[PDB]
Amino acid sequence: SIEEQEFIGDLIQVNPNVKAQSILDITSDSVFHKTGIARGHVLFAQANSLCVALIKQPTVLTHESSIQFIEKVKLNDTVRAEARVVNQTAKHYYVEVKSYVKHTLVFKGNFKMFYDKR
Amino acid sequence: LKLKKDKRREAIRQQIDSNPFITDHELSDLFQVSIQTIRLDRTYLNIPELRKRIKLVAEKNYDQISSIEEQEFIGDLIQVNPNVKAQSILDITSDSVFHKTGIARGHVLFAQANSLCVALIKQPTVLTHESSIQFIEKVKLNDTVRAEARVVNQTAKHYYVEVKSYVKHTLVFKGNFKMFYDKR
Amino acid sequence: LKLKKDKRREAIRQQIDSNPFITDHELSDLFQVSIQTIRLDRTYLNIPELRKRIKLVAEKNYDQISSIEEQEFIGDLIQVNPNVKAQSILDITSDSVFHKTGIARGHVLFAQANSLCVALIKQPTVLTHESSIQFIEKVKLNDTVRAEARVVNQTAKHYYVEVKSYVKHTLVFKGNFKMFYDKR
Amino acid sequence: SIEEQEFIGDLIQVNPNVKAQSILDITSDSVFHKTGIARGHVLFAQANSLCVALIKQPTVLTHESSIQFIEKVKLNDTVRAEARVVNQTAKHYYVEVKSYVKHTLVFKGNFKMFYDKR
Ligand SMILES: [Cl-]
Ligand SMILES: [Cl-]
Ligand SMILES: [Cl-]
Ligand SMILES: [Cl-]
Ligand SMILES: [Cl-]
Ligand SMILES: [Cl-]
Ligand SMILES: [Cl-]
Ligand SMILES: [Cl-]
Ligand SMILES: [Cl-]
Ligand SMILES: [Cl-]
Ligand SMILES: [Cl-]
Ligand SMILES: [Cl-]
Ligand SMILES: [Cl-]
Ligand SMILES: [Cl-]
Ligand SMILES: [Cl-]
Ligand SMILES: [Cl-]
Ligand SMILES: [Cl-]
Ligand SMILES: [Cl-]
Repeated sequence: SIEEQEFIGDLIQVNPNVKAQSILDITSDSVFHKTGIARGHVLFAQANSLCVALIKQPTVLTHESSIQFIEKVKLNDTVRAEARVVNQTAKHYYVEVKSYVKHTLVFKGNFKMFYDKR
Repeated sequence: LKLKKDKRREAIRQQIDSNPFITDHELSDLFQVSIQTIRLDRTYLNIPELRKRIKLVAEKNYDQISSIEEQEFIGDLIQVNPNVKAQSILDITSDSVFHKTGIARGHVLFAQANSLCVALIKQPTVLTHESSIQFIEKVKLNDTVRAEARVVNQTAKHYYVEVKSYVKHTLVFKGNFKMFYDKR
Repeated sequence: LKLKKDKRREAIRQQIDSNPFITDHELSDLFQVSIQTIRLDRTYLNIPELRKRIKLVAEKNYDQISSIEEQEFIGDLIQVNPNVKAQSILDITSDSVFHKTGIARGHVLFAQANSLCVALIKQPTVLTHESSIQFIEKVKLNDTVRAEARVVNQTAKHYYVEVKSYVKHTLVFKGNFKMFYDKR
Repeated sequence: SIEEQEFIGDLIQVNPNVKAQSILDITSDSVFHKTGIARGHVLFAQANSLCVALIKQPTVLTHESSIQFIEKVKLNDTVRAEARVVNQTAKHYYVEVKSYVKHTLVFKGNFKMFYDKR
């Protein structure tokens, strides 16, 4: 169940502290059974868990985010999430994630992530 | 001076009929008896513990909705008026938090909020198009987050939903949701 | 793009079934149509104006209680769970206020609060023994004060009730009530 | 109806700005019909409207009050309320009211009244 998972998807390319990509197969757990359509929060968890993974800081907490679910994702798609750090301050990393199915943008998020060295 | 047993028990049944989510502790303070007394009173009355009562209230709610089912729904659906407003609670357990700090991961609260909005809308097809969210306070291991969803606009193609999430009385999460829908 | 008439009307009926106290203005903002449209929709649906809907909801409530009757009750009793919690609203009119300032007299809000506590408790005999009250903000001509009463303790002889009163979302009045009761 | 009345009872003695007494007959409007017992708020309105009456200030607003309903008042009683000013500051008058039926105390209130010269 999505809320009980740490990192969602498989990491396939990572450049620590800079950018990363993960892939996620869309199985029947991730969709509504009558339509076959992925649940927004599965794609969100992939994007947000990717940001947390790539940021090399002891603690990383999501402060804010804006997301668009641009296309319907379907049972049996593979969603490639591509994350990159746009800016970094003393307190935040600003991270953009664009997720694809083959070559069509299906999801875009902006993440404002808090961090600290504890 | 304190209530006779039979009067106290009638009064417990009434409290619970009116607020199923009232705790043993709160009942205890209400009647100025021990938690033990409240527990023994529940046993006599066949009133299940709080967590069982929540799952029972929620079962009734899953029948009122259509966009999502119990198996997929994140948290327990405690209150629903389809197309108008809804609430859920989510107990935050060890799998939802970082090991060192005990803080809930970002996607946990979003997952509660998004499924609440999906559940809220009773149309053949429903899905989130856009969302905007803020994490207002750290949520912690063993907290219960109560999410409140309400419809604020409805167009031909979208429901705009506003979500506020609480731990006790503190606001911890806030989100706007643009819900796409279609009757086909 | 906006809802077809028949869809809008279904959606109005649902909004009102779920919150009888929703205003034409609020319905208007919800569906992004004019107040005129909402009014004409109510007429088509035979939904009475807000104030009529309040008196109707309240009639049902007077049957649930026993300590007080409609004729004596100050305000309209909008929500009641006997021995647990209740709410009323009171429209503040010219007779309740000073001429120069338009401020509600002290005893008006106390009168709403006291009858709410009396109404709340469902015992043969009920009366206030003690009360402690604060007037937190000036209440004004043509405001609606919403009073919220809840039971916080029950002994063999008393219900302790806590009252909070609001104008929109501002707290304006606060009171503790020690209610005597007896079953004879 | 009590909330639609300005001054409750008849004034029978007044010493402006200092102390006053009023009497109130308890008719069937002021009681619950099944018990015959006066409503707390009728006695409160008598006490509080008496304070407001006796204070000689352009505006007088009740800020706080503590009251005790010491005896049951009954249909056909006359309640004599006796009010007096205990203290006065630049912003408040502190007023005590004790109300009687014949010679038995049936009600006691303390009132903290705000005032201003507008
Ligand atoms: Cl780096
Ligand atoms: Cl979704
Ligand atoms: Cl930067
Ligand atoms: Cl793109
Ligand atoms: Cl008893
Ligand atoms: Cl409990
Ligand atoms: Cl005990
Ligand atoms: Cl439990
Ligand atoms: Cl908690
Ligand atoms: Cl439509
Ligand atoms: Cl209205
Ligand atoms: Cl219009
Ligand atoms: Cl109206
Ligand atoms: Cl108002
Ligand atoms: Cl003087
Ligand atoms: Cl009373
Ligand atoms: Cl003085
Ligand atoms: Cl005395």
